[PDB]
Amino acid sequence: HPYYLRSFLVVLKTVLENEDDMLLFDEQEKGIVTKFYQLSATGQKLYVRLFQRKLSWIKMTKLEYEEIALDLTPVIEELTNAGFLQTESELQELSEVLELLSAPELKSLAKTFHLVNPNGQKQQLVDAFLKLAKQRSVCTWGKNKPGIGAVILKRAKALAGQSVRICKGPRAVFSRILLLFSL
Amino acid sequence: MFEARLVQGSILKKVLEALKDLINEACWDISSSGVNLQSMDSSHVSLVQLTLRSEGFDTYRCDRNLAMGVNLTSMSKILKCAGNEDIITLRAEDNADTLALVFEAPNQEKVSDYEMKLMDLDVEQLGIPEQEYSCVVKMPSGEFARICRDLSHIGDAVVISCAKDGVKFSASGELGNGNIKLSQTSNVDKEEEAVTIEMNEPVQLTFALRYLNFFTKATPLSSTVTLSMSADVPLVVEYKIADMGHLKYYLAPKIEDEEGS
Amino acid sequence: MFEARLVQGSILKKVLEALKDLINEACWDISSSGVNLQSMDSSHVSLVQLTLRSEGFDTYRCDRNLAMGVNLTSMSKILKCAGNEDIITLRAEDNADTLALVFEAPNQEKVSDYEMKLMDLDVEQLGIPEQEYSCVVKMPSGEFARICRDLSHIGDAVVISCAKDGVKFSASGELGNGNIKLSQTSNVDKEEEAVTIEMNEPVQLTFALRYLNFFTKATPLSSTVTLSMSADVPLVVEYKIADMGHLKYYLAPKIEDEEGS
Amino acid sequence: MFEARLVQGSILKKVLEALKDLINEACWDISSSGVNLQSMDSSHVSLVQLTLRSEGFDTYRCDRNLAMGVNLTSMSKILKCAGNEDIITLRAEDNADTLALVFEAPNQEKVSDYEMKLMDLDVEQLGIPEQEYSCVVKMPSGEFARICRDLSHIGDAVVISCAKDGVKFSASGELGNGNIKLSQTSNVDKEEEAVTIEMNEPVQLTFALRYLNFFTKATPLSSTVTLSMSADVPLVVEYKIADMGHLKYYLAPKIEDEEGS
DNA sequence: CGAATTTCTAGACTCGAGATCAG
DNA sequence: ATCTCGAGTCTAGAAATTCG
Repeated sequence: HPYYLRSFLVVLKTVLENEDDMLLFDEQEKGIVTKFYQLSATGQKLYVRLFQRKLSWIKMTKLEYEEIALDLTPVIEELTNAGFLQTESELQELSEVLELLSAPELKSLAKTFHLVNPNGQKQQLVDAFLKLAKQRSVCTWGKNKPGIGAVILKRAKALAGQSVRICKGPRAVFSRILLLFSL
Repeated sequence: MFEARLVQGSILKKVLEALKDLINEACWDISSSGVNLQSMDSSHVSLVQLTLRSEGFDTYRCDRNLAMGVNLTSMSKILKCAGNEDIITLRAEDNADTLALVFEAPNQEKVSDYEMKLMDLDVEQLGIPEQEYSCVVKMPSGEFARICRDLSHIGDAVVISCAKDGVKFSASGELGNGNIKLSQTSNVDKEEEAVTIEMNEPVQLTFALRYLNFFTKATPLSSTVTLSMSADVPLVVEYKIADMGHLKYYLAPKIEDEEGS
Repeated sequence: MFEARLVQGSILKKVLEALKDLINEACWDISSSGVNLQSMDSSHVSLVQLTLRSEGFDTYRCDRNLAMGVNLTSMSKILKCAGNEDIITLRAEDNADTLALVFEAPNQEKVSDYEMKLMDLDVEQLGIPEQEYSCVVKMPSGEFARICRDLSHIGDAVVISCAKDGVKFSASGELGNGNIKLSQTSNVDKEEEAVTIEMNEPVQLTFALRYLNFFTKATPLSSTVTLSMSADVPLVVEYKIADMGHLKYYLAPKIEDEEGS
Repeated sequence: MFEARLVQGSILKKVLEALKDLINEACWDISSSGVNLQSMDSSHVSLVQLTLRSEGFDTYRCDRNLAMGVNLTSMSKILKCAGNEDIITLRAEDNADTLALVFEAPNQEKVSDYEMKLMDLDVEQLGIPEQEYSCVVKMPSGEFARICRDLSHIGDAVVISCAKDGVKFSASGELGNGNIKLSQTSNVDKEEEAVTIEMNEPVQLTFALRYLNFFTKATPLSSTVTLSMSADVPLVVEYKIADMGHLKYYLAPKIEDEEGS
């Protein structure tokens, strides 16, 4: 077992031992950790790493975990159906996509949409892009409600590519055990 | 089989230069009445149109209606290689994906044959609804271009006040604010000097100056530019391509609440 | 309230272009005598002075002496928008913080009105003691600009060593060493080609070429540079603003011990 | 000692401009006959030759043969500082350590002196052979420069083929393929505005556009450019240096890979 | 009125500045 | 100890002004 895992399993073992710990957790809170156990060794280790990283979207091309699996896509689907992970299909917020893009990729997008300062810093471009989504449109799309930000979203999603983020539900519930270990 | 022989290549050069910095791809609609371009902008806010008629072409022949997707940047690059006195001879074979440009020479000693690869575009049909306009303004193109270029330095939004005493632009920025006004022309009979203004109802709007700067690239096409606008309708900037057609631009006025942020 | 009406806008355009790359904030001292300026550069090496007598302005009026801290870059950008034949009408009113530039086209068909935002600058006065110089040369401005530009490619420190027959704008560098030398001329009908030199004592100095290249941006103002230099005294580069004033540049000579290390 | 007094400095300016972007270091084989320069380029693909006969210079004195290995970029930088109407007086002492340039002025009122640091280089002499050629074409230099510049916008492979009534420059890039044909005309009295082709056998070759664009930098030197080529023989591009000498450019043809298979 | 020129601008280069970490 | 990243810095080419 990889070093980070046994120490991780220790946390669940002692907490599930003392009878007072589950008294503050409801039935589904005990069921979600149960689903963790029935995950395979490959599936269980993947959730370990993303737990210690910051809660944000991460590109699929940016995970290189050779110690668990050379091809992680079958593993991601295992967490995807279990609800521990969510894919880009739920990525609907414009602000989340813009910060997900890299610095040079955002510059190229700014050139296409004719931004005021295409060669600014990443922060200045994001607010300009978000501001741009509030502008009106022309008969190009009719006029019922501008919705120009939707046009940016489809272009931005294609640029970003595949990405996943730790689901808050499992994250918030699982973040509720390691602190009581520290007392 | 499409075959159009245009004697003045400068007109095509100017048109392609005007469309190159605002548009990437276009649906080069062709028919038996003349080229009728209607394309888009990437930012999805400005709409362009072009209506090169058939009588202007020296020789025209079109068996069937065609739709072509031509890379505007590539066509502009090809056209830049031709001089301002050649004889453009656009010709496309039936379902051949080739726009065979041919440039002749006034001294018939050097001919150029080119070819381009067509593209497949999702033809989106848009029906522009004609409407009445309140303020109609026509003025020399050079003055309008100079006004836009001058106001670009100060701010980014221009508040056009189509007042009957003279059109009055205004832009406010962090460096201050500056308003420029013109006056109607009554005695100068030259068509490249009239600033005639038409009134039905007073108007006051706001547009992004970057798009106006993009629009004014077609200044060499004609000397007189016509502006038409009304309440809560897009602005129409129209240039007349001699006796061969016209070139219209569209722009969506900024919302007042946008300036609050 | 202060109001100045200058017929020739080209003079102000050229002055602001000359001062835009050397000074960013200046203290415009306005009195009944006329517009005045004195602000040593941001690098704190070179000193710049400016004078505009009241007789030059077509219409002048001022009640109380003022002091305006104006961003020179913004003023240069604003003046660049003005044309080459407008009638600048600078105006400040009471105790506001706005500079009101007004440009009027000669054909009274386009009136541009701009407004600035003043800022507060500390009034620092540097004493300017009149003295007597050794090498005084009057020579065409274009020749000085060409000499400085040519020597900028070889080295970065000229050695002006006014000689028996004329100046000796030598230099040195890794590529080599250029020894330019103009010949004194006296029998010239026009004063635009005079290179007359007046000597009392011999002189030989050293200056930074970057500052000289900055200084020569004011070539279009006149055509007679009046380099005046003497021992251990800052060099004076003076131009004549038509019949309105003078624009003097002050530059302390470099120390030969600096080049030793 | 070596002293050359050249009335026309523009010739040297143009030559150095032509040679600056293709060759960095060269060896000037100076003899009583004149000035010689053979130096294969940095990429070791193209070769450049040069000859200036002694009779061309207004004054020439060369007691012994030397070999001045000088930096071409620095020489171009120095020469750019000279006017187009100067009288260059290249000089070098018998003790080969420095190069002196004595740029003058037509009004004998301002002279310029410069010095250079020579370098020692390994003089690798390559003996080019004298061979006949199959297709020889002479045509205006402006047309050649325009053709190369136009084709550079499409691909990087020119396929020259002396056709029935002229040349058949043919590029083929990803964007498309452009064929340019020149009509052979000789009835024109002005030989400068004439294209003459002499055939001994058909030929078809291929070349790189970057090298042709580099070659065409010597357009102002002469109006007529002569092209000579044969089977598996480098292309020869020759420019006549007024009545002084000639400037030849060499380029080995591209190797046509077995792309058809 | 086209070529040359200078100036402005897109692009590549080098380096300081986060982020994580191990105890 | 490992790593990526963005941010400032510098050139060469396109565009605007001017001279001829």
